[PDB]
Amino acid sequence: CVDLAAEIAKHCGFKYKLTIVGDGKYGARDADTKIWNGMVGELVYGKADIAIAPLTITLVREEVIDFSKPFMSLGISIMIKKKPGVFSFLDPLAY
Amino acid sequence: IFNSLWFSLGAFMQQGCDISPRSLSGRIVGGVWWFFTLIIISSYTANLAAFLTVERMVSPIESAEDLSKQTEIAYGTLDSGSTKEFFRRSKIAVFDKMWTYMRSAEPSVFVRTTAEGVARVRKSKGKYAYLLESTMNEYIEQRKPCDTMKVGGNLDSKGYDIATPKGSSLGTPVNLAVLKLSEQGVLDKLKNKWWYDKGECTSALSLSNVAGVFYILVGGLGLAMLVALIEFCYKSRAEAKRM
Amino acid sequence: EIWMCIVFAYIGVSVVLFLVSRFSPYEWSTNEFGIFNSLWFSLGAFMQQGCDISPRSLSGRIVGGVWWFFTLIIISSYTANLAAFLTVERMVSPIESAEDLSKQTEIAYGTLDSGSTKEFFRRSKIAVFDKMW
Amino acid sequence: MKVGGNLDSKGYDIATPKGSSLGTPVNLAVLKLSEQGVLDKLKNKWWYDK
Amino acid sequence: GECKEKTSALSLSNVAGVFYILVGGLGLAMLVALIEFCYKSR
Amino acid sequence: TYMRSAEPSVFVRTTAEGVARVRKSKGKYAYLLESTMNEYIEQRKPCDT
Amino acid sequence: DRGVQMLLTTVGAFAAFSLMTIAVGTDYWLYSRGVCKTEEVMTHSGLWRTCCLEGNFKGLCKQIDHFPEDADYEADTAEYFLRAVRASSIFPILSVILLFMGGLCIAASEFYKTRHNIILSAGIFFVSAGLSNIIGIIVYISANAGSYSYGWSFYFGALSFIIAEMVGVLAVHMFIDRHKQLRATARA
Repeated sequence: CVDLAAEIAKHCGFKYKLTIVGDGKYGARDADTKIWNGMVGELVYGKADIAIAPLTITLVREEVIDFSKPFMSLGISIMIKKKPGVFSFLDPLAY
Repeated sequence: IFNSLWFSLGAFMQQGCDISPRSLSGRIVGGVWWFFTLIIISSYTANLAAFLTVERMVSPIESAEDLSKQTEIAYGTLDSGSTKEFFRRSKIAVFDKMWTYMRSAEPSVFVRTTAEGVARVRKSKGKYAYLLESTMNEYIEQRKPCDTMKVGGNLDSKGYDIATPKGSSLGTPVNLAVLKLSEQGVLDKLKNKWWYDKGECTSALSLSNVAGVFYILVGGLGLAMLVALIEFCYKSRAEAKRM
Repeated sequence: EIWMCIVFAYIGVSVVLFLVSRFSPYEWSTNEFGIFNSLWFSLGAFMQQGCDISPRSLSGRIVGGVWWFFTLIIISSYTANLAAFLTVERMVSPIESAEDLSKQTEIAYGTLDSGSTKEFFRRSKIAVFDKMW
Repeated sequence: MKVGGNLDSKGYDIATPKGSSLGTPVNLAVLKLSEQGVLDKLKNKWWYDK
Repeated sequence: GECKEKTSALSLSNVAGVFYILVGGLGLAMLVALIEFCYKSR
Repeated sequence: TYMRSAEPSVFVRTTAEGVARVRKSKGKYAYLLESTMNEYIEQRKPCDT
Repeated sequence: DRGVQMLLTTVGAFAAFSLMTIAVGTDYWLYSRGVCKTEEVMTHSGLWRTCCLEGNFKGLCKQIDHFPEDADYEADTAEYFLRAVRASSIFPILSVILLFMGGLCIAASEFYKTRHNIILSAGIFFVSAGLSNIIGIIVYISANAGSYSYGWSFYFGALSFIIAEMVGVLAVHMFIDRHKQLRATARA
């Protein structure tokens, strides 16, 4: 993101300051208090002016925070773990 | 006793013999040994053919549906996140049955954190499969010791975009810049650079399958040579002392 | 490699059998295992066709036994692998990725004469996407 | 047949006039079909099932 | 719901019958040879 | 997704012809029909279904 | 004749020894693509080290790490045994040793005409050298297995085995003739 942020900052010609969210959360809606925390809450409450991070474009975040066009497309994938013995010619019959 | 063992060995190896039994009992022994040899050799050939055919028929899992049908290799998602929620809401026949497996599965294939899930994949020796996003999947694929591999296509479609508070002056200029970078190739080039430039990573029978028979053959040749020289030395030293 | 090593093992076995059969001056020849006859014996043993002669000494018989075991294993393996090849049909595409397309040059490939695809590849820094441009 | 993978990433969307009010419900309704799987089902019925 | 082309090394139970036949043939050959020797001796 | 895109069309106007189509196709064609009335067919000559 | 046979035996022994020594020392055994000075580039590999070809790092040879302890895996003891045999290259080296011994004994055959048993030792050494070369080829191919091509250096070792085995037949044929000469002279 920092090199991506540099290009965005260079294109718009503005100085940028890099910081880290204190709680280290991408942000989610809370039913009990209806208070947003983490990445999502930083932009809403004015603690941040722009977010450049792997933030998934979802309905909940879109309807409050303006989302630019997706710069990177992804999806759910699958992860799996990717020499015969010297006397392997005796395998067909038992010892 | 020496010639009998030679005849039995030649009969088992289904090779020619200079001699054959002529008595009734000798021929009975020869006949039963021949039947035993025929059955055993045919059994060896048939079982080897079955082994090789079954190995050739093994198709590695590539996409979701072929993996979904089989149950030998376990799989599961994170204990939380949108990955689980996507499976519940999905009504695709490939995906509706996808949720149905870990719901009734012991032990729980859910993982508390991504790092532990990746770590348990390495020790699983291919027994377990992990389902995460595509972008970071290639990164762990490019991480050491390079034992995991992403296979197949993306199950669903998502995206990452720049987040801007509503009604901000940075809304449209960033969106134009995001499109500009993608169409300029800088964004694409930067994507390719970090994943790969910073990365840290048949049908015929091979000689390894039959190396043992070669080793045994050469060991037998060496043993026969050693026996020949030993007997020659013994015979020479026997006659020299006599003379 | 298996065929090459089969030829080499055949030559070595023939030479070793000829040596252990006729080197001893105290065996005179009682046996008919010259170099030519040893080559014939080994060739017949490999093809499971037999021969008019057979080693009569302990060393020659050991050589014959190990060669017979080798021949049995190798012929059975050949038959089994041919059966596996005929039972299962495997087809692999010659090209599996765009990078492989760049590596090869036999199969031609191109894009629209005027479109987004053609205009995308000019400004591509990717080493794979720059070499084949 | 399709071989290899997508070297580039692109998107396909509904065009609406700049500032048009109807555009916002259209994009939201586009999302609704995405989460419910109506969009990919329409993708299959016009690519796979037909 | 919570719910072949396999291969494995051939075990002795698969070929035990041929071994039984072989040992029976050896016993029969021994008996016939002993009978012939006894007949010739008498 | 099969009979909509298939040449020739596998639709049959009447049940009797569909069975006759199966009886001619030497087993390369199949028919879908009610179970109870289908069971009546397989007990009739020549018992080829 | 005897003289032409002896000349042919000496020439064949020298040729086999030279070919096997060149094959052991040269690096053109296998053509394969590998990482240089540990990018993917076509290289050629021998028994001790591989030099990159037509690459940015062309011309420099890097010693092959026969023990891949990056993942700290041991598996079975047979794999360790095979890896140790391949790394030491014990069998091609002992093949050149046996070829040299046979050649030196053939040369020393002229010094001692009466002692006939030494030419038998030369034949035995040539046969053993051929067998050891075969074992080394098998071990090398098995280790490589656990697109590629074989260079002329590898085929030099293959040709050395055939030449050495042909000489071993000729050397033993002499020992047969020598004893026939001794018995024929004693008979008359």
